Order: sequence, then structure tokens, then C-alpha cells
Amino acid sequence: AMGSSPNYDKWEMERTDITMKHKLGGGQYGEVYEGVWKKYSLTVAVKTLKEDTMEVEEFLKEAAVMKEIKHPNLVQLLGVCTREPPFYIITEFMTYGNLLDYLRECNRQEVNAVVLLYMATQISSAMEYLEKKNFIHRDLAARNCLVGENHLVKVADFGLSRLMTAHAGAKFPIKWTAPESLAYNKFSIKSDVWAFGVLLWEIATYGMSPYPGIDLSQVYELLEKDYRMERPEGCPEKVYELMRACWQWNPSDRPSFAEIHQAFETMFQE
Ligand SMILES: Cc1ccc(NC(=O)c2ccc(CN3CCN(C)CC3)c(C(F)(F)F)c2)cc1OC1CCN(C(=O)c2cccnc2)CC1
Ligand SMILES: Cc1ccc(NC(=O)c2ccc(CN3CCN(C)CC3)c(C(F)(F)F)c2)cc1OC1CCN(C(=O)c2cccnc2)CC1
Ligand SMILES: [Cl-]
Repeated sequence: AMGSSPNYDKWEMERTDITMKHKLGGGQYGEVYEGVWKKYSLTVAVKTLKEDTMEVEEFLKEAAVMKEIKHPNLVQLLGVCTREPPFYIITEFMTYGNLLDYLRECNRQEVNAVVLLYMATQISSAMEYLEKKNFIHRDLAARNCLVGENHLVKVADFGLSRLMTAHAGAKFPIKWTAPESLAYNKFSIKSDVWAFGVLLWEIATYGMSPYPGIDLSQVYELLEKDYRMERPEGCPEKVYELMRACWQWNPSDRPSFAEIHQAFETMFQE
């Protein structure tokens, strides 16, 4: 080791081997960059921090959790540089970028209703895995999902949410946040389930904004009154039923991600 210690972390990579390219989205997505891992001529994505102003503890924790996560539908950690600044987390680069823009911009003949269902199933799978691990995503939404080759979809976290092609709701995603989370700041797997229902709606609509035309300040009250978004055109009724289950007021009454993944397989008869 450079530090002369016998402790080591295999994930820690040499920063000299990374070439830092342009910020993704030209800065709309925070401190995330395209980069090249020169050793493999491999395009990669790199997240960094600005440490004087940012929470280093949170970054280190993020790096740590990512080391524990392996699934086909979860973004793949490649390495970290977390001994000293600048701090980096390095992941795979997903060719087609975030799901929200992809839905908005896609050819609907290719990306038809069936493909939308496939995207949902893939996300369901990822969430089932996180649930088993007892990890809470805390910011599930289309903007945080990624699209790869072969219509592959992965759950990720850009890290923009501040809750303690614009994407206006990225910082304060009130429209994705369960009522208990809003009122009492309780975030849980069950609150992720609520968000998942919103994400299903985003998918079903090809990326429309939720609760269209409704002010942020009126969302909680509407939910409390037992109002919910309507079934999208072309959304299968069974999928809508699932969304509605995800949006039960009491968290206890929402399905588990295990049940949700099971429902998808079963629901259309096989
Ligand atoms: C560079 C980078 C580093 C780390 C991350 N971190 C994660 O995605 C991430 C972090 C924590 C976690 C999990 N935690 C989430 C927070 N919870 C409180 C705890 C659990 C996850 C996941 F939910 F998937 F398990 C993902 C994302 C990063 O960048 C993202 C994903 C990769 N990117 C692309 O593939 C990309 C995006 C847009 C255009 N081109 C490529 C860029 C944006
Ligand atoms: C942009 C925004 C829009 C709406 C809301 N919240 C609500 O509309 C809302 C939430 C709970 C509630 C209801 N609760 C009010 C509080 N009671 C203890 C429980 C019931 C209501 C309402 F009063 F109408 F019923 C409304 C919060 C919003 O933002 C806050 C900013 C501060 N928050 C932060 O996480 C935060 C704080 C400090 C630094 N960074 C983020 C929480 C989200
Ligand atoms: Cl800084």
C-alpha cells in the first residue's frame, strides 16, 4: 500500500488511470462526468463531490453501499477513489442515458406497450433485490433509471434529491414521495413502493410529469382526500391496479417488492 498498511480495499482504483471528460448533460445532472478508464479503453461514468460545501459522509456511505450491490438491473460499480479529494465513484456508462428522457424521445413503434412493460418488470426485479438486502432507495423515479443495449434498464441514483429535458422535480421530488415521508419524514421500503407506483405512471405515459397541472403545494392534500392519478391511456388495467396498490395511504397495506415482481409474472396468465 501507498500508506504502508496491510488493510486494503480492492475497489480503490488509481486515479491516474481515469481520464475525466465533460460533465454529463453539461451540468444539469450535478457532479457526474463521462470518463475513460485508460487501462481498458472503457468509457465510464464518474461521480464526484465538492467537499468544502458537500457532505463527504454521505458520499463515503454511498460508495460503501454500492460495494454491496450486485444485480442485473442495478447500475454496476467499477471502482472508487475515496482516500483523498477529489473523491470519485466510478460506474459503468449506460449508452442511452436516463429513462425519463429516453421515454420522452423514443420511437414509440420500437418502444411499444410491450417494451414499457418489460421496463417495469426489470425495475421491479431491481427493487425486489434491494428489499431483500434491506436497502432503501429513497429517490426512485424515471430520472434515476438508466437505459442500455437490448432494452436493458437499471435502477441508479444521480443523487440530486435534497429531501432530508429539465427534470424540475429532481431536487424536491414531492410528487414521488409517500404521504408519511412528507408529513413525518419516514422513508422506508414502503415509501419506495409508493414511488415505484409513480414511476410506473411515468413509464405508462412516456414520461409525463405526475399530477399534471397540479401545484406542489396541493399534492399532499389531494392524496389525503384519497385522490389518485388516473389510469393512463393504453395502460393495462392490471398494471393500474398495481399502481393503485402502491399508493395505499397506509404503508402496511402496500405490497412488497417481492409481491410486485410476483404479480407481474402471474398477472397476464403467464
Ligand atoms: C457515476 C455514478 C456514481 C455512483 C452512482 N450511484 C448510484 O447510481 C447509486 C447509488 C446508491 C444506490 C443505492 N442507495 C441509494 C440511496 N439509499 C439511501 C441507499 C441505497 C444505488 C442503487 F439504488 F442503484 F442501488 C445507485 C451513480 C453514478 O452515475 C449515474 C449512473 C451512471 N450514469 C450513466 O450511466 C449515464 C447517465 C446518463 C448519461 N450517460 C450515462 C451516470 C449517472
Ligand atoms: C417543496 C415542498 C412542497 C411541499 C411540501 N410539503 C407539503 O406540501 C406538505 C407536507 C406535509 C403536510 C402535512 N403535514 C404537516 C406537518 N405535520 C406535522 C404533519 C402533517 C402538508 C399539509 F400541511 F398540507 F398537510 C403539506 C414540502 C416541500 O419542501 C420541503 C422543504 C424542506 N424539506 C426538506 O427536506 C429539506 C429541509 C432542509 C434542507 N433541505 C431539505 C422538506 C420538503
Ligand atoms: Cl470543494
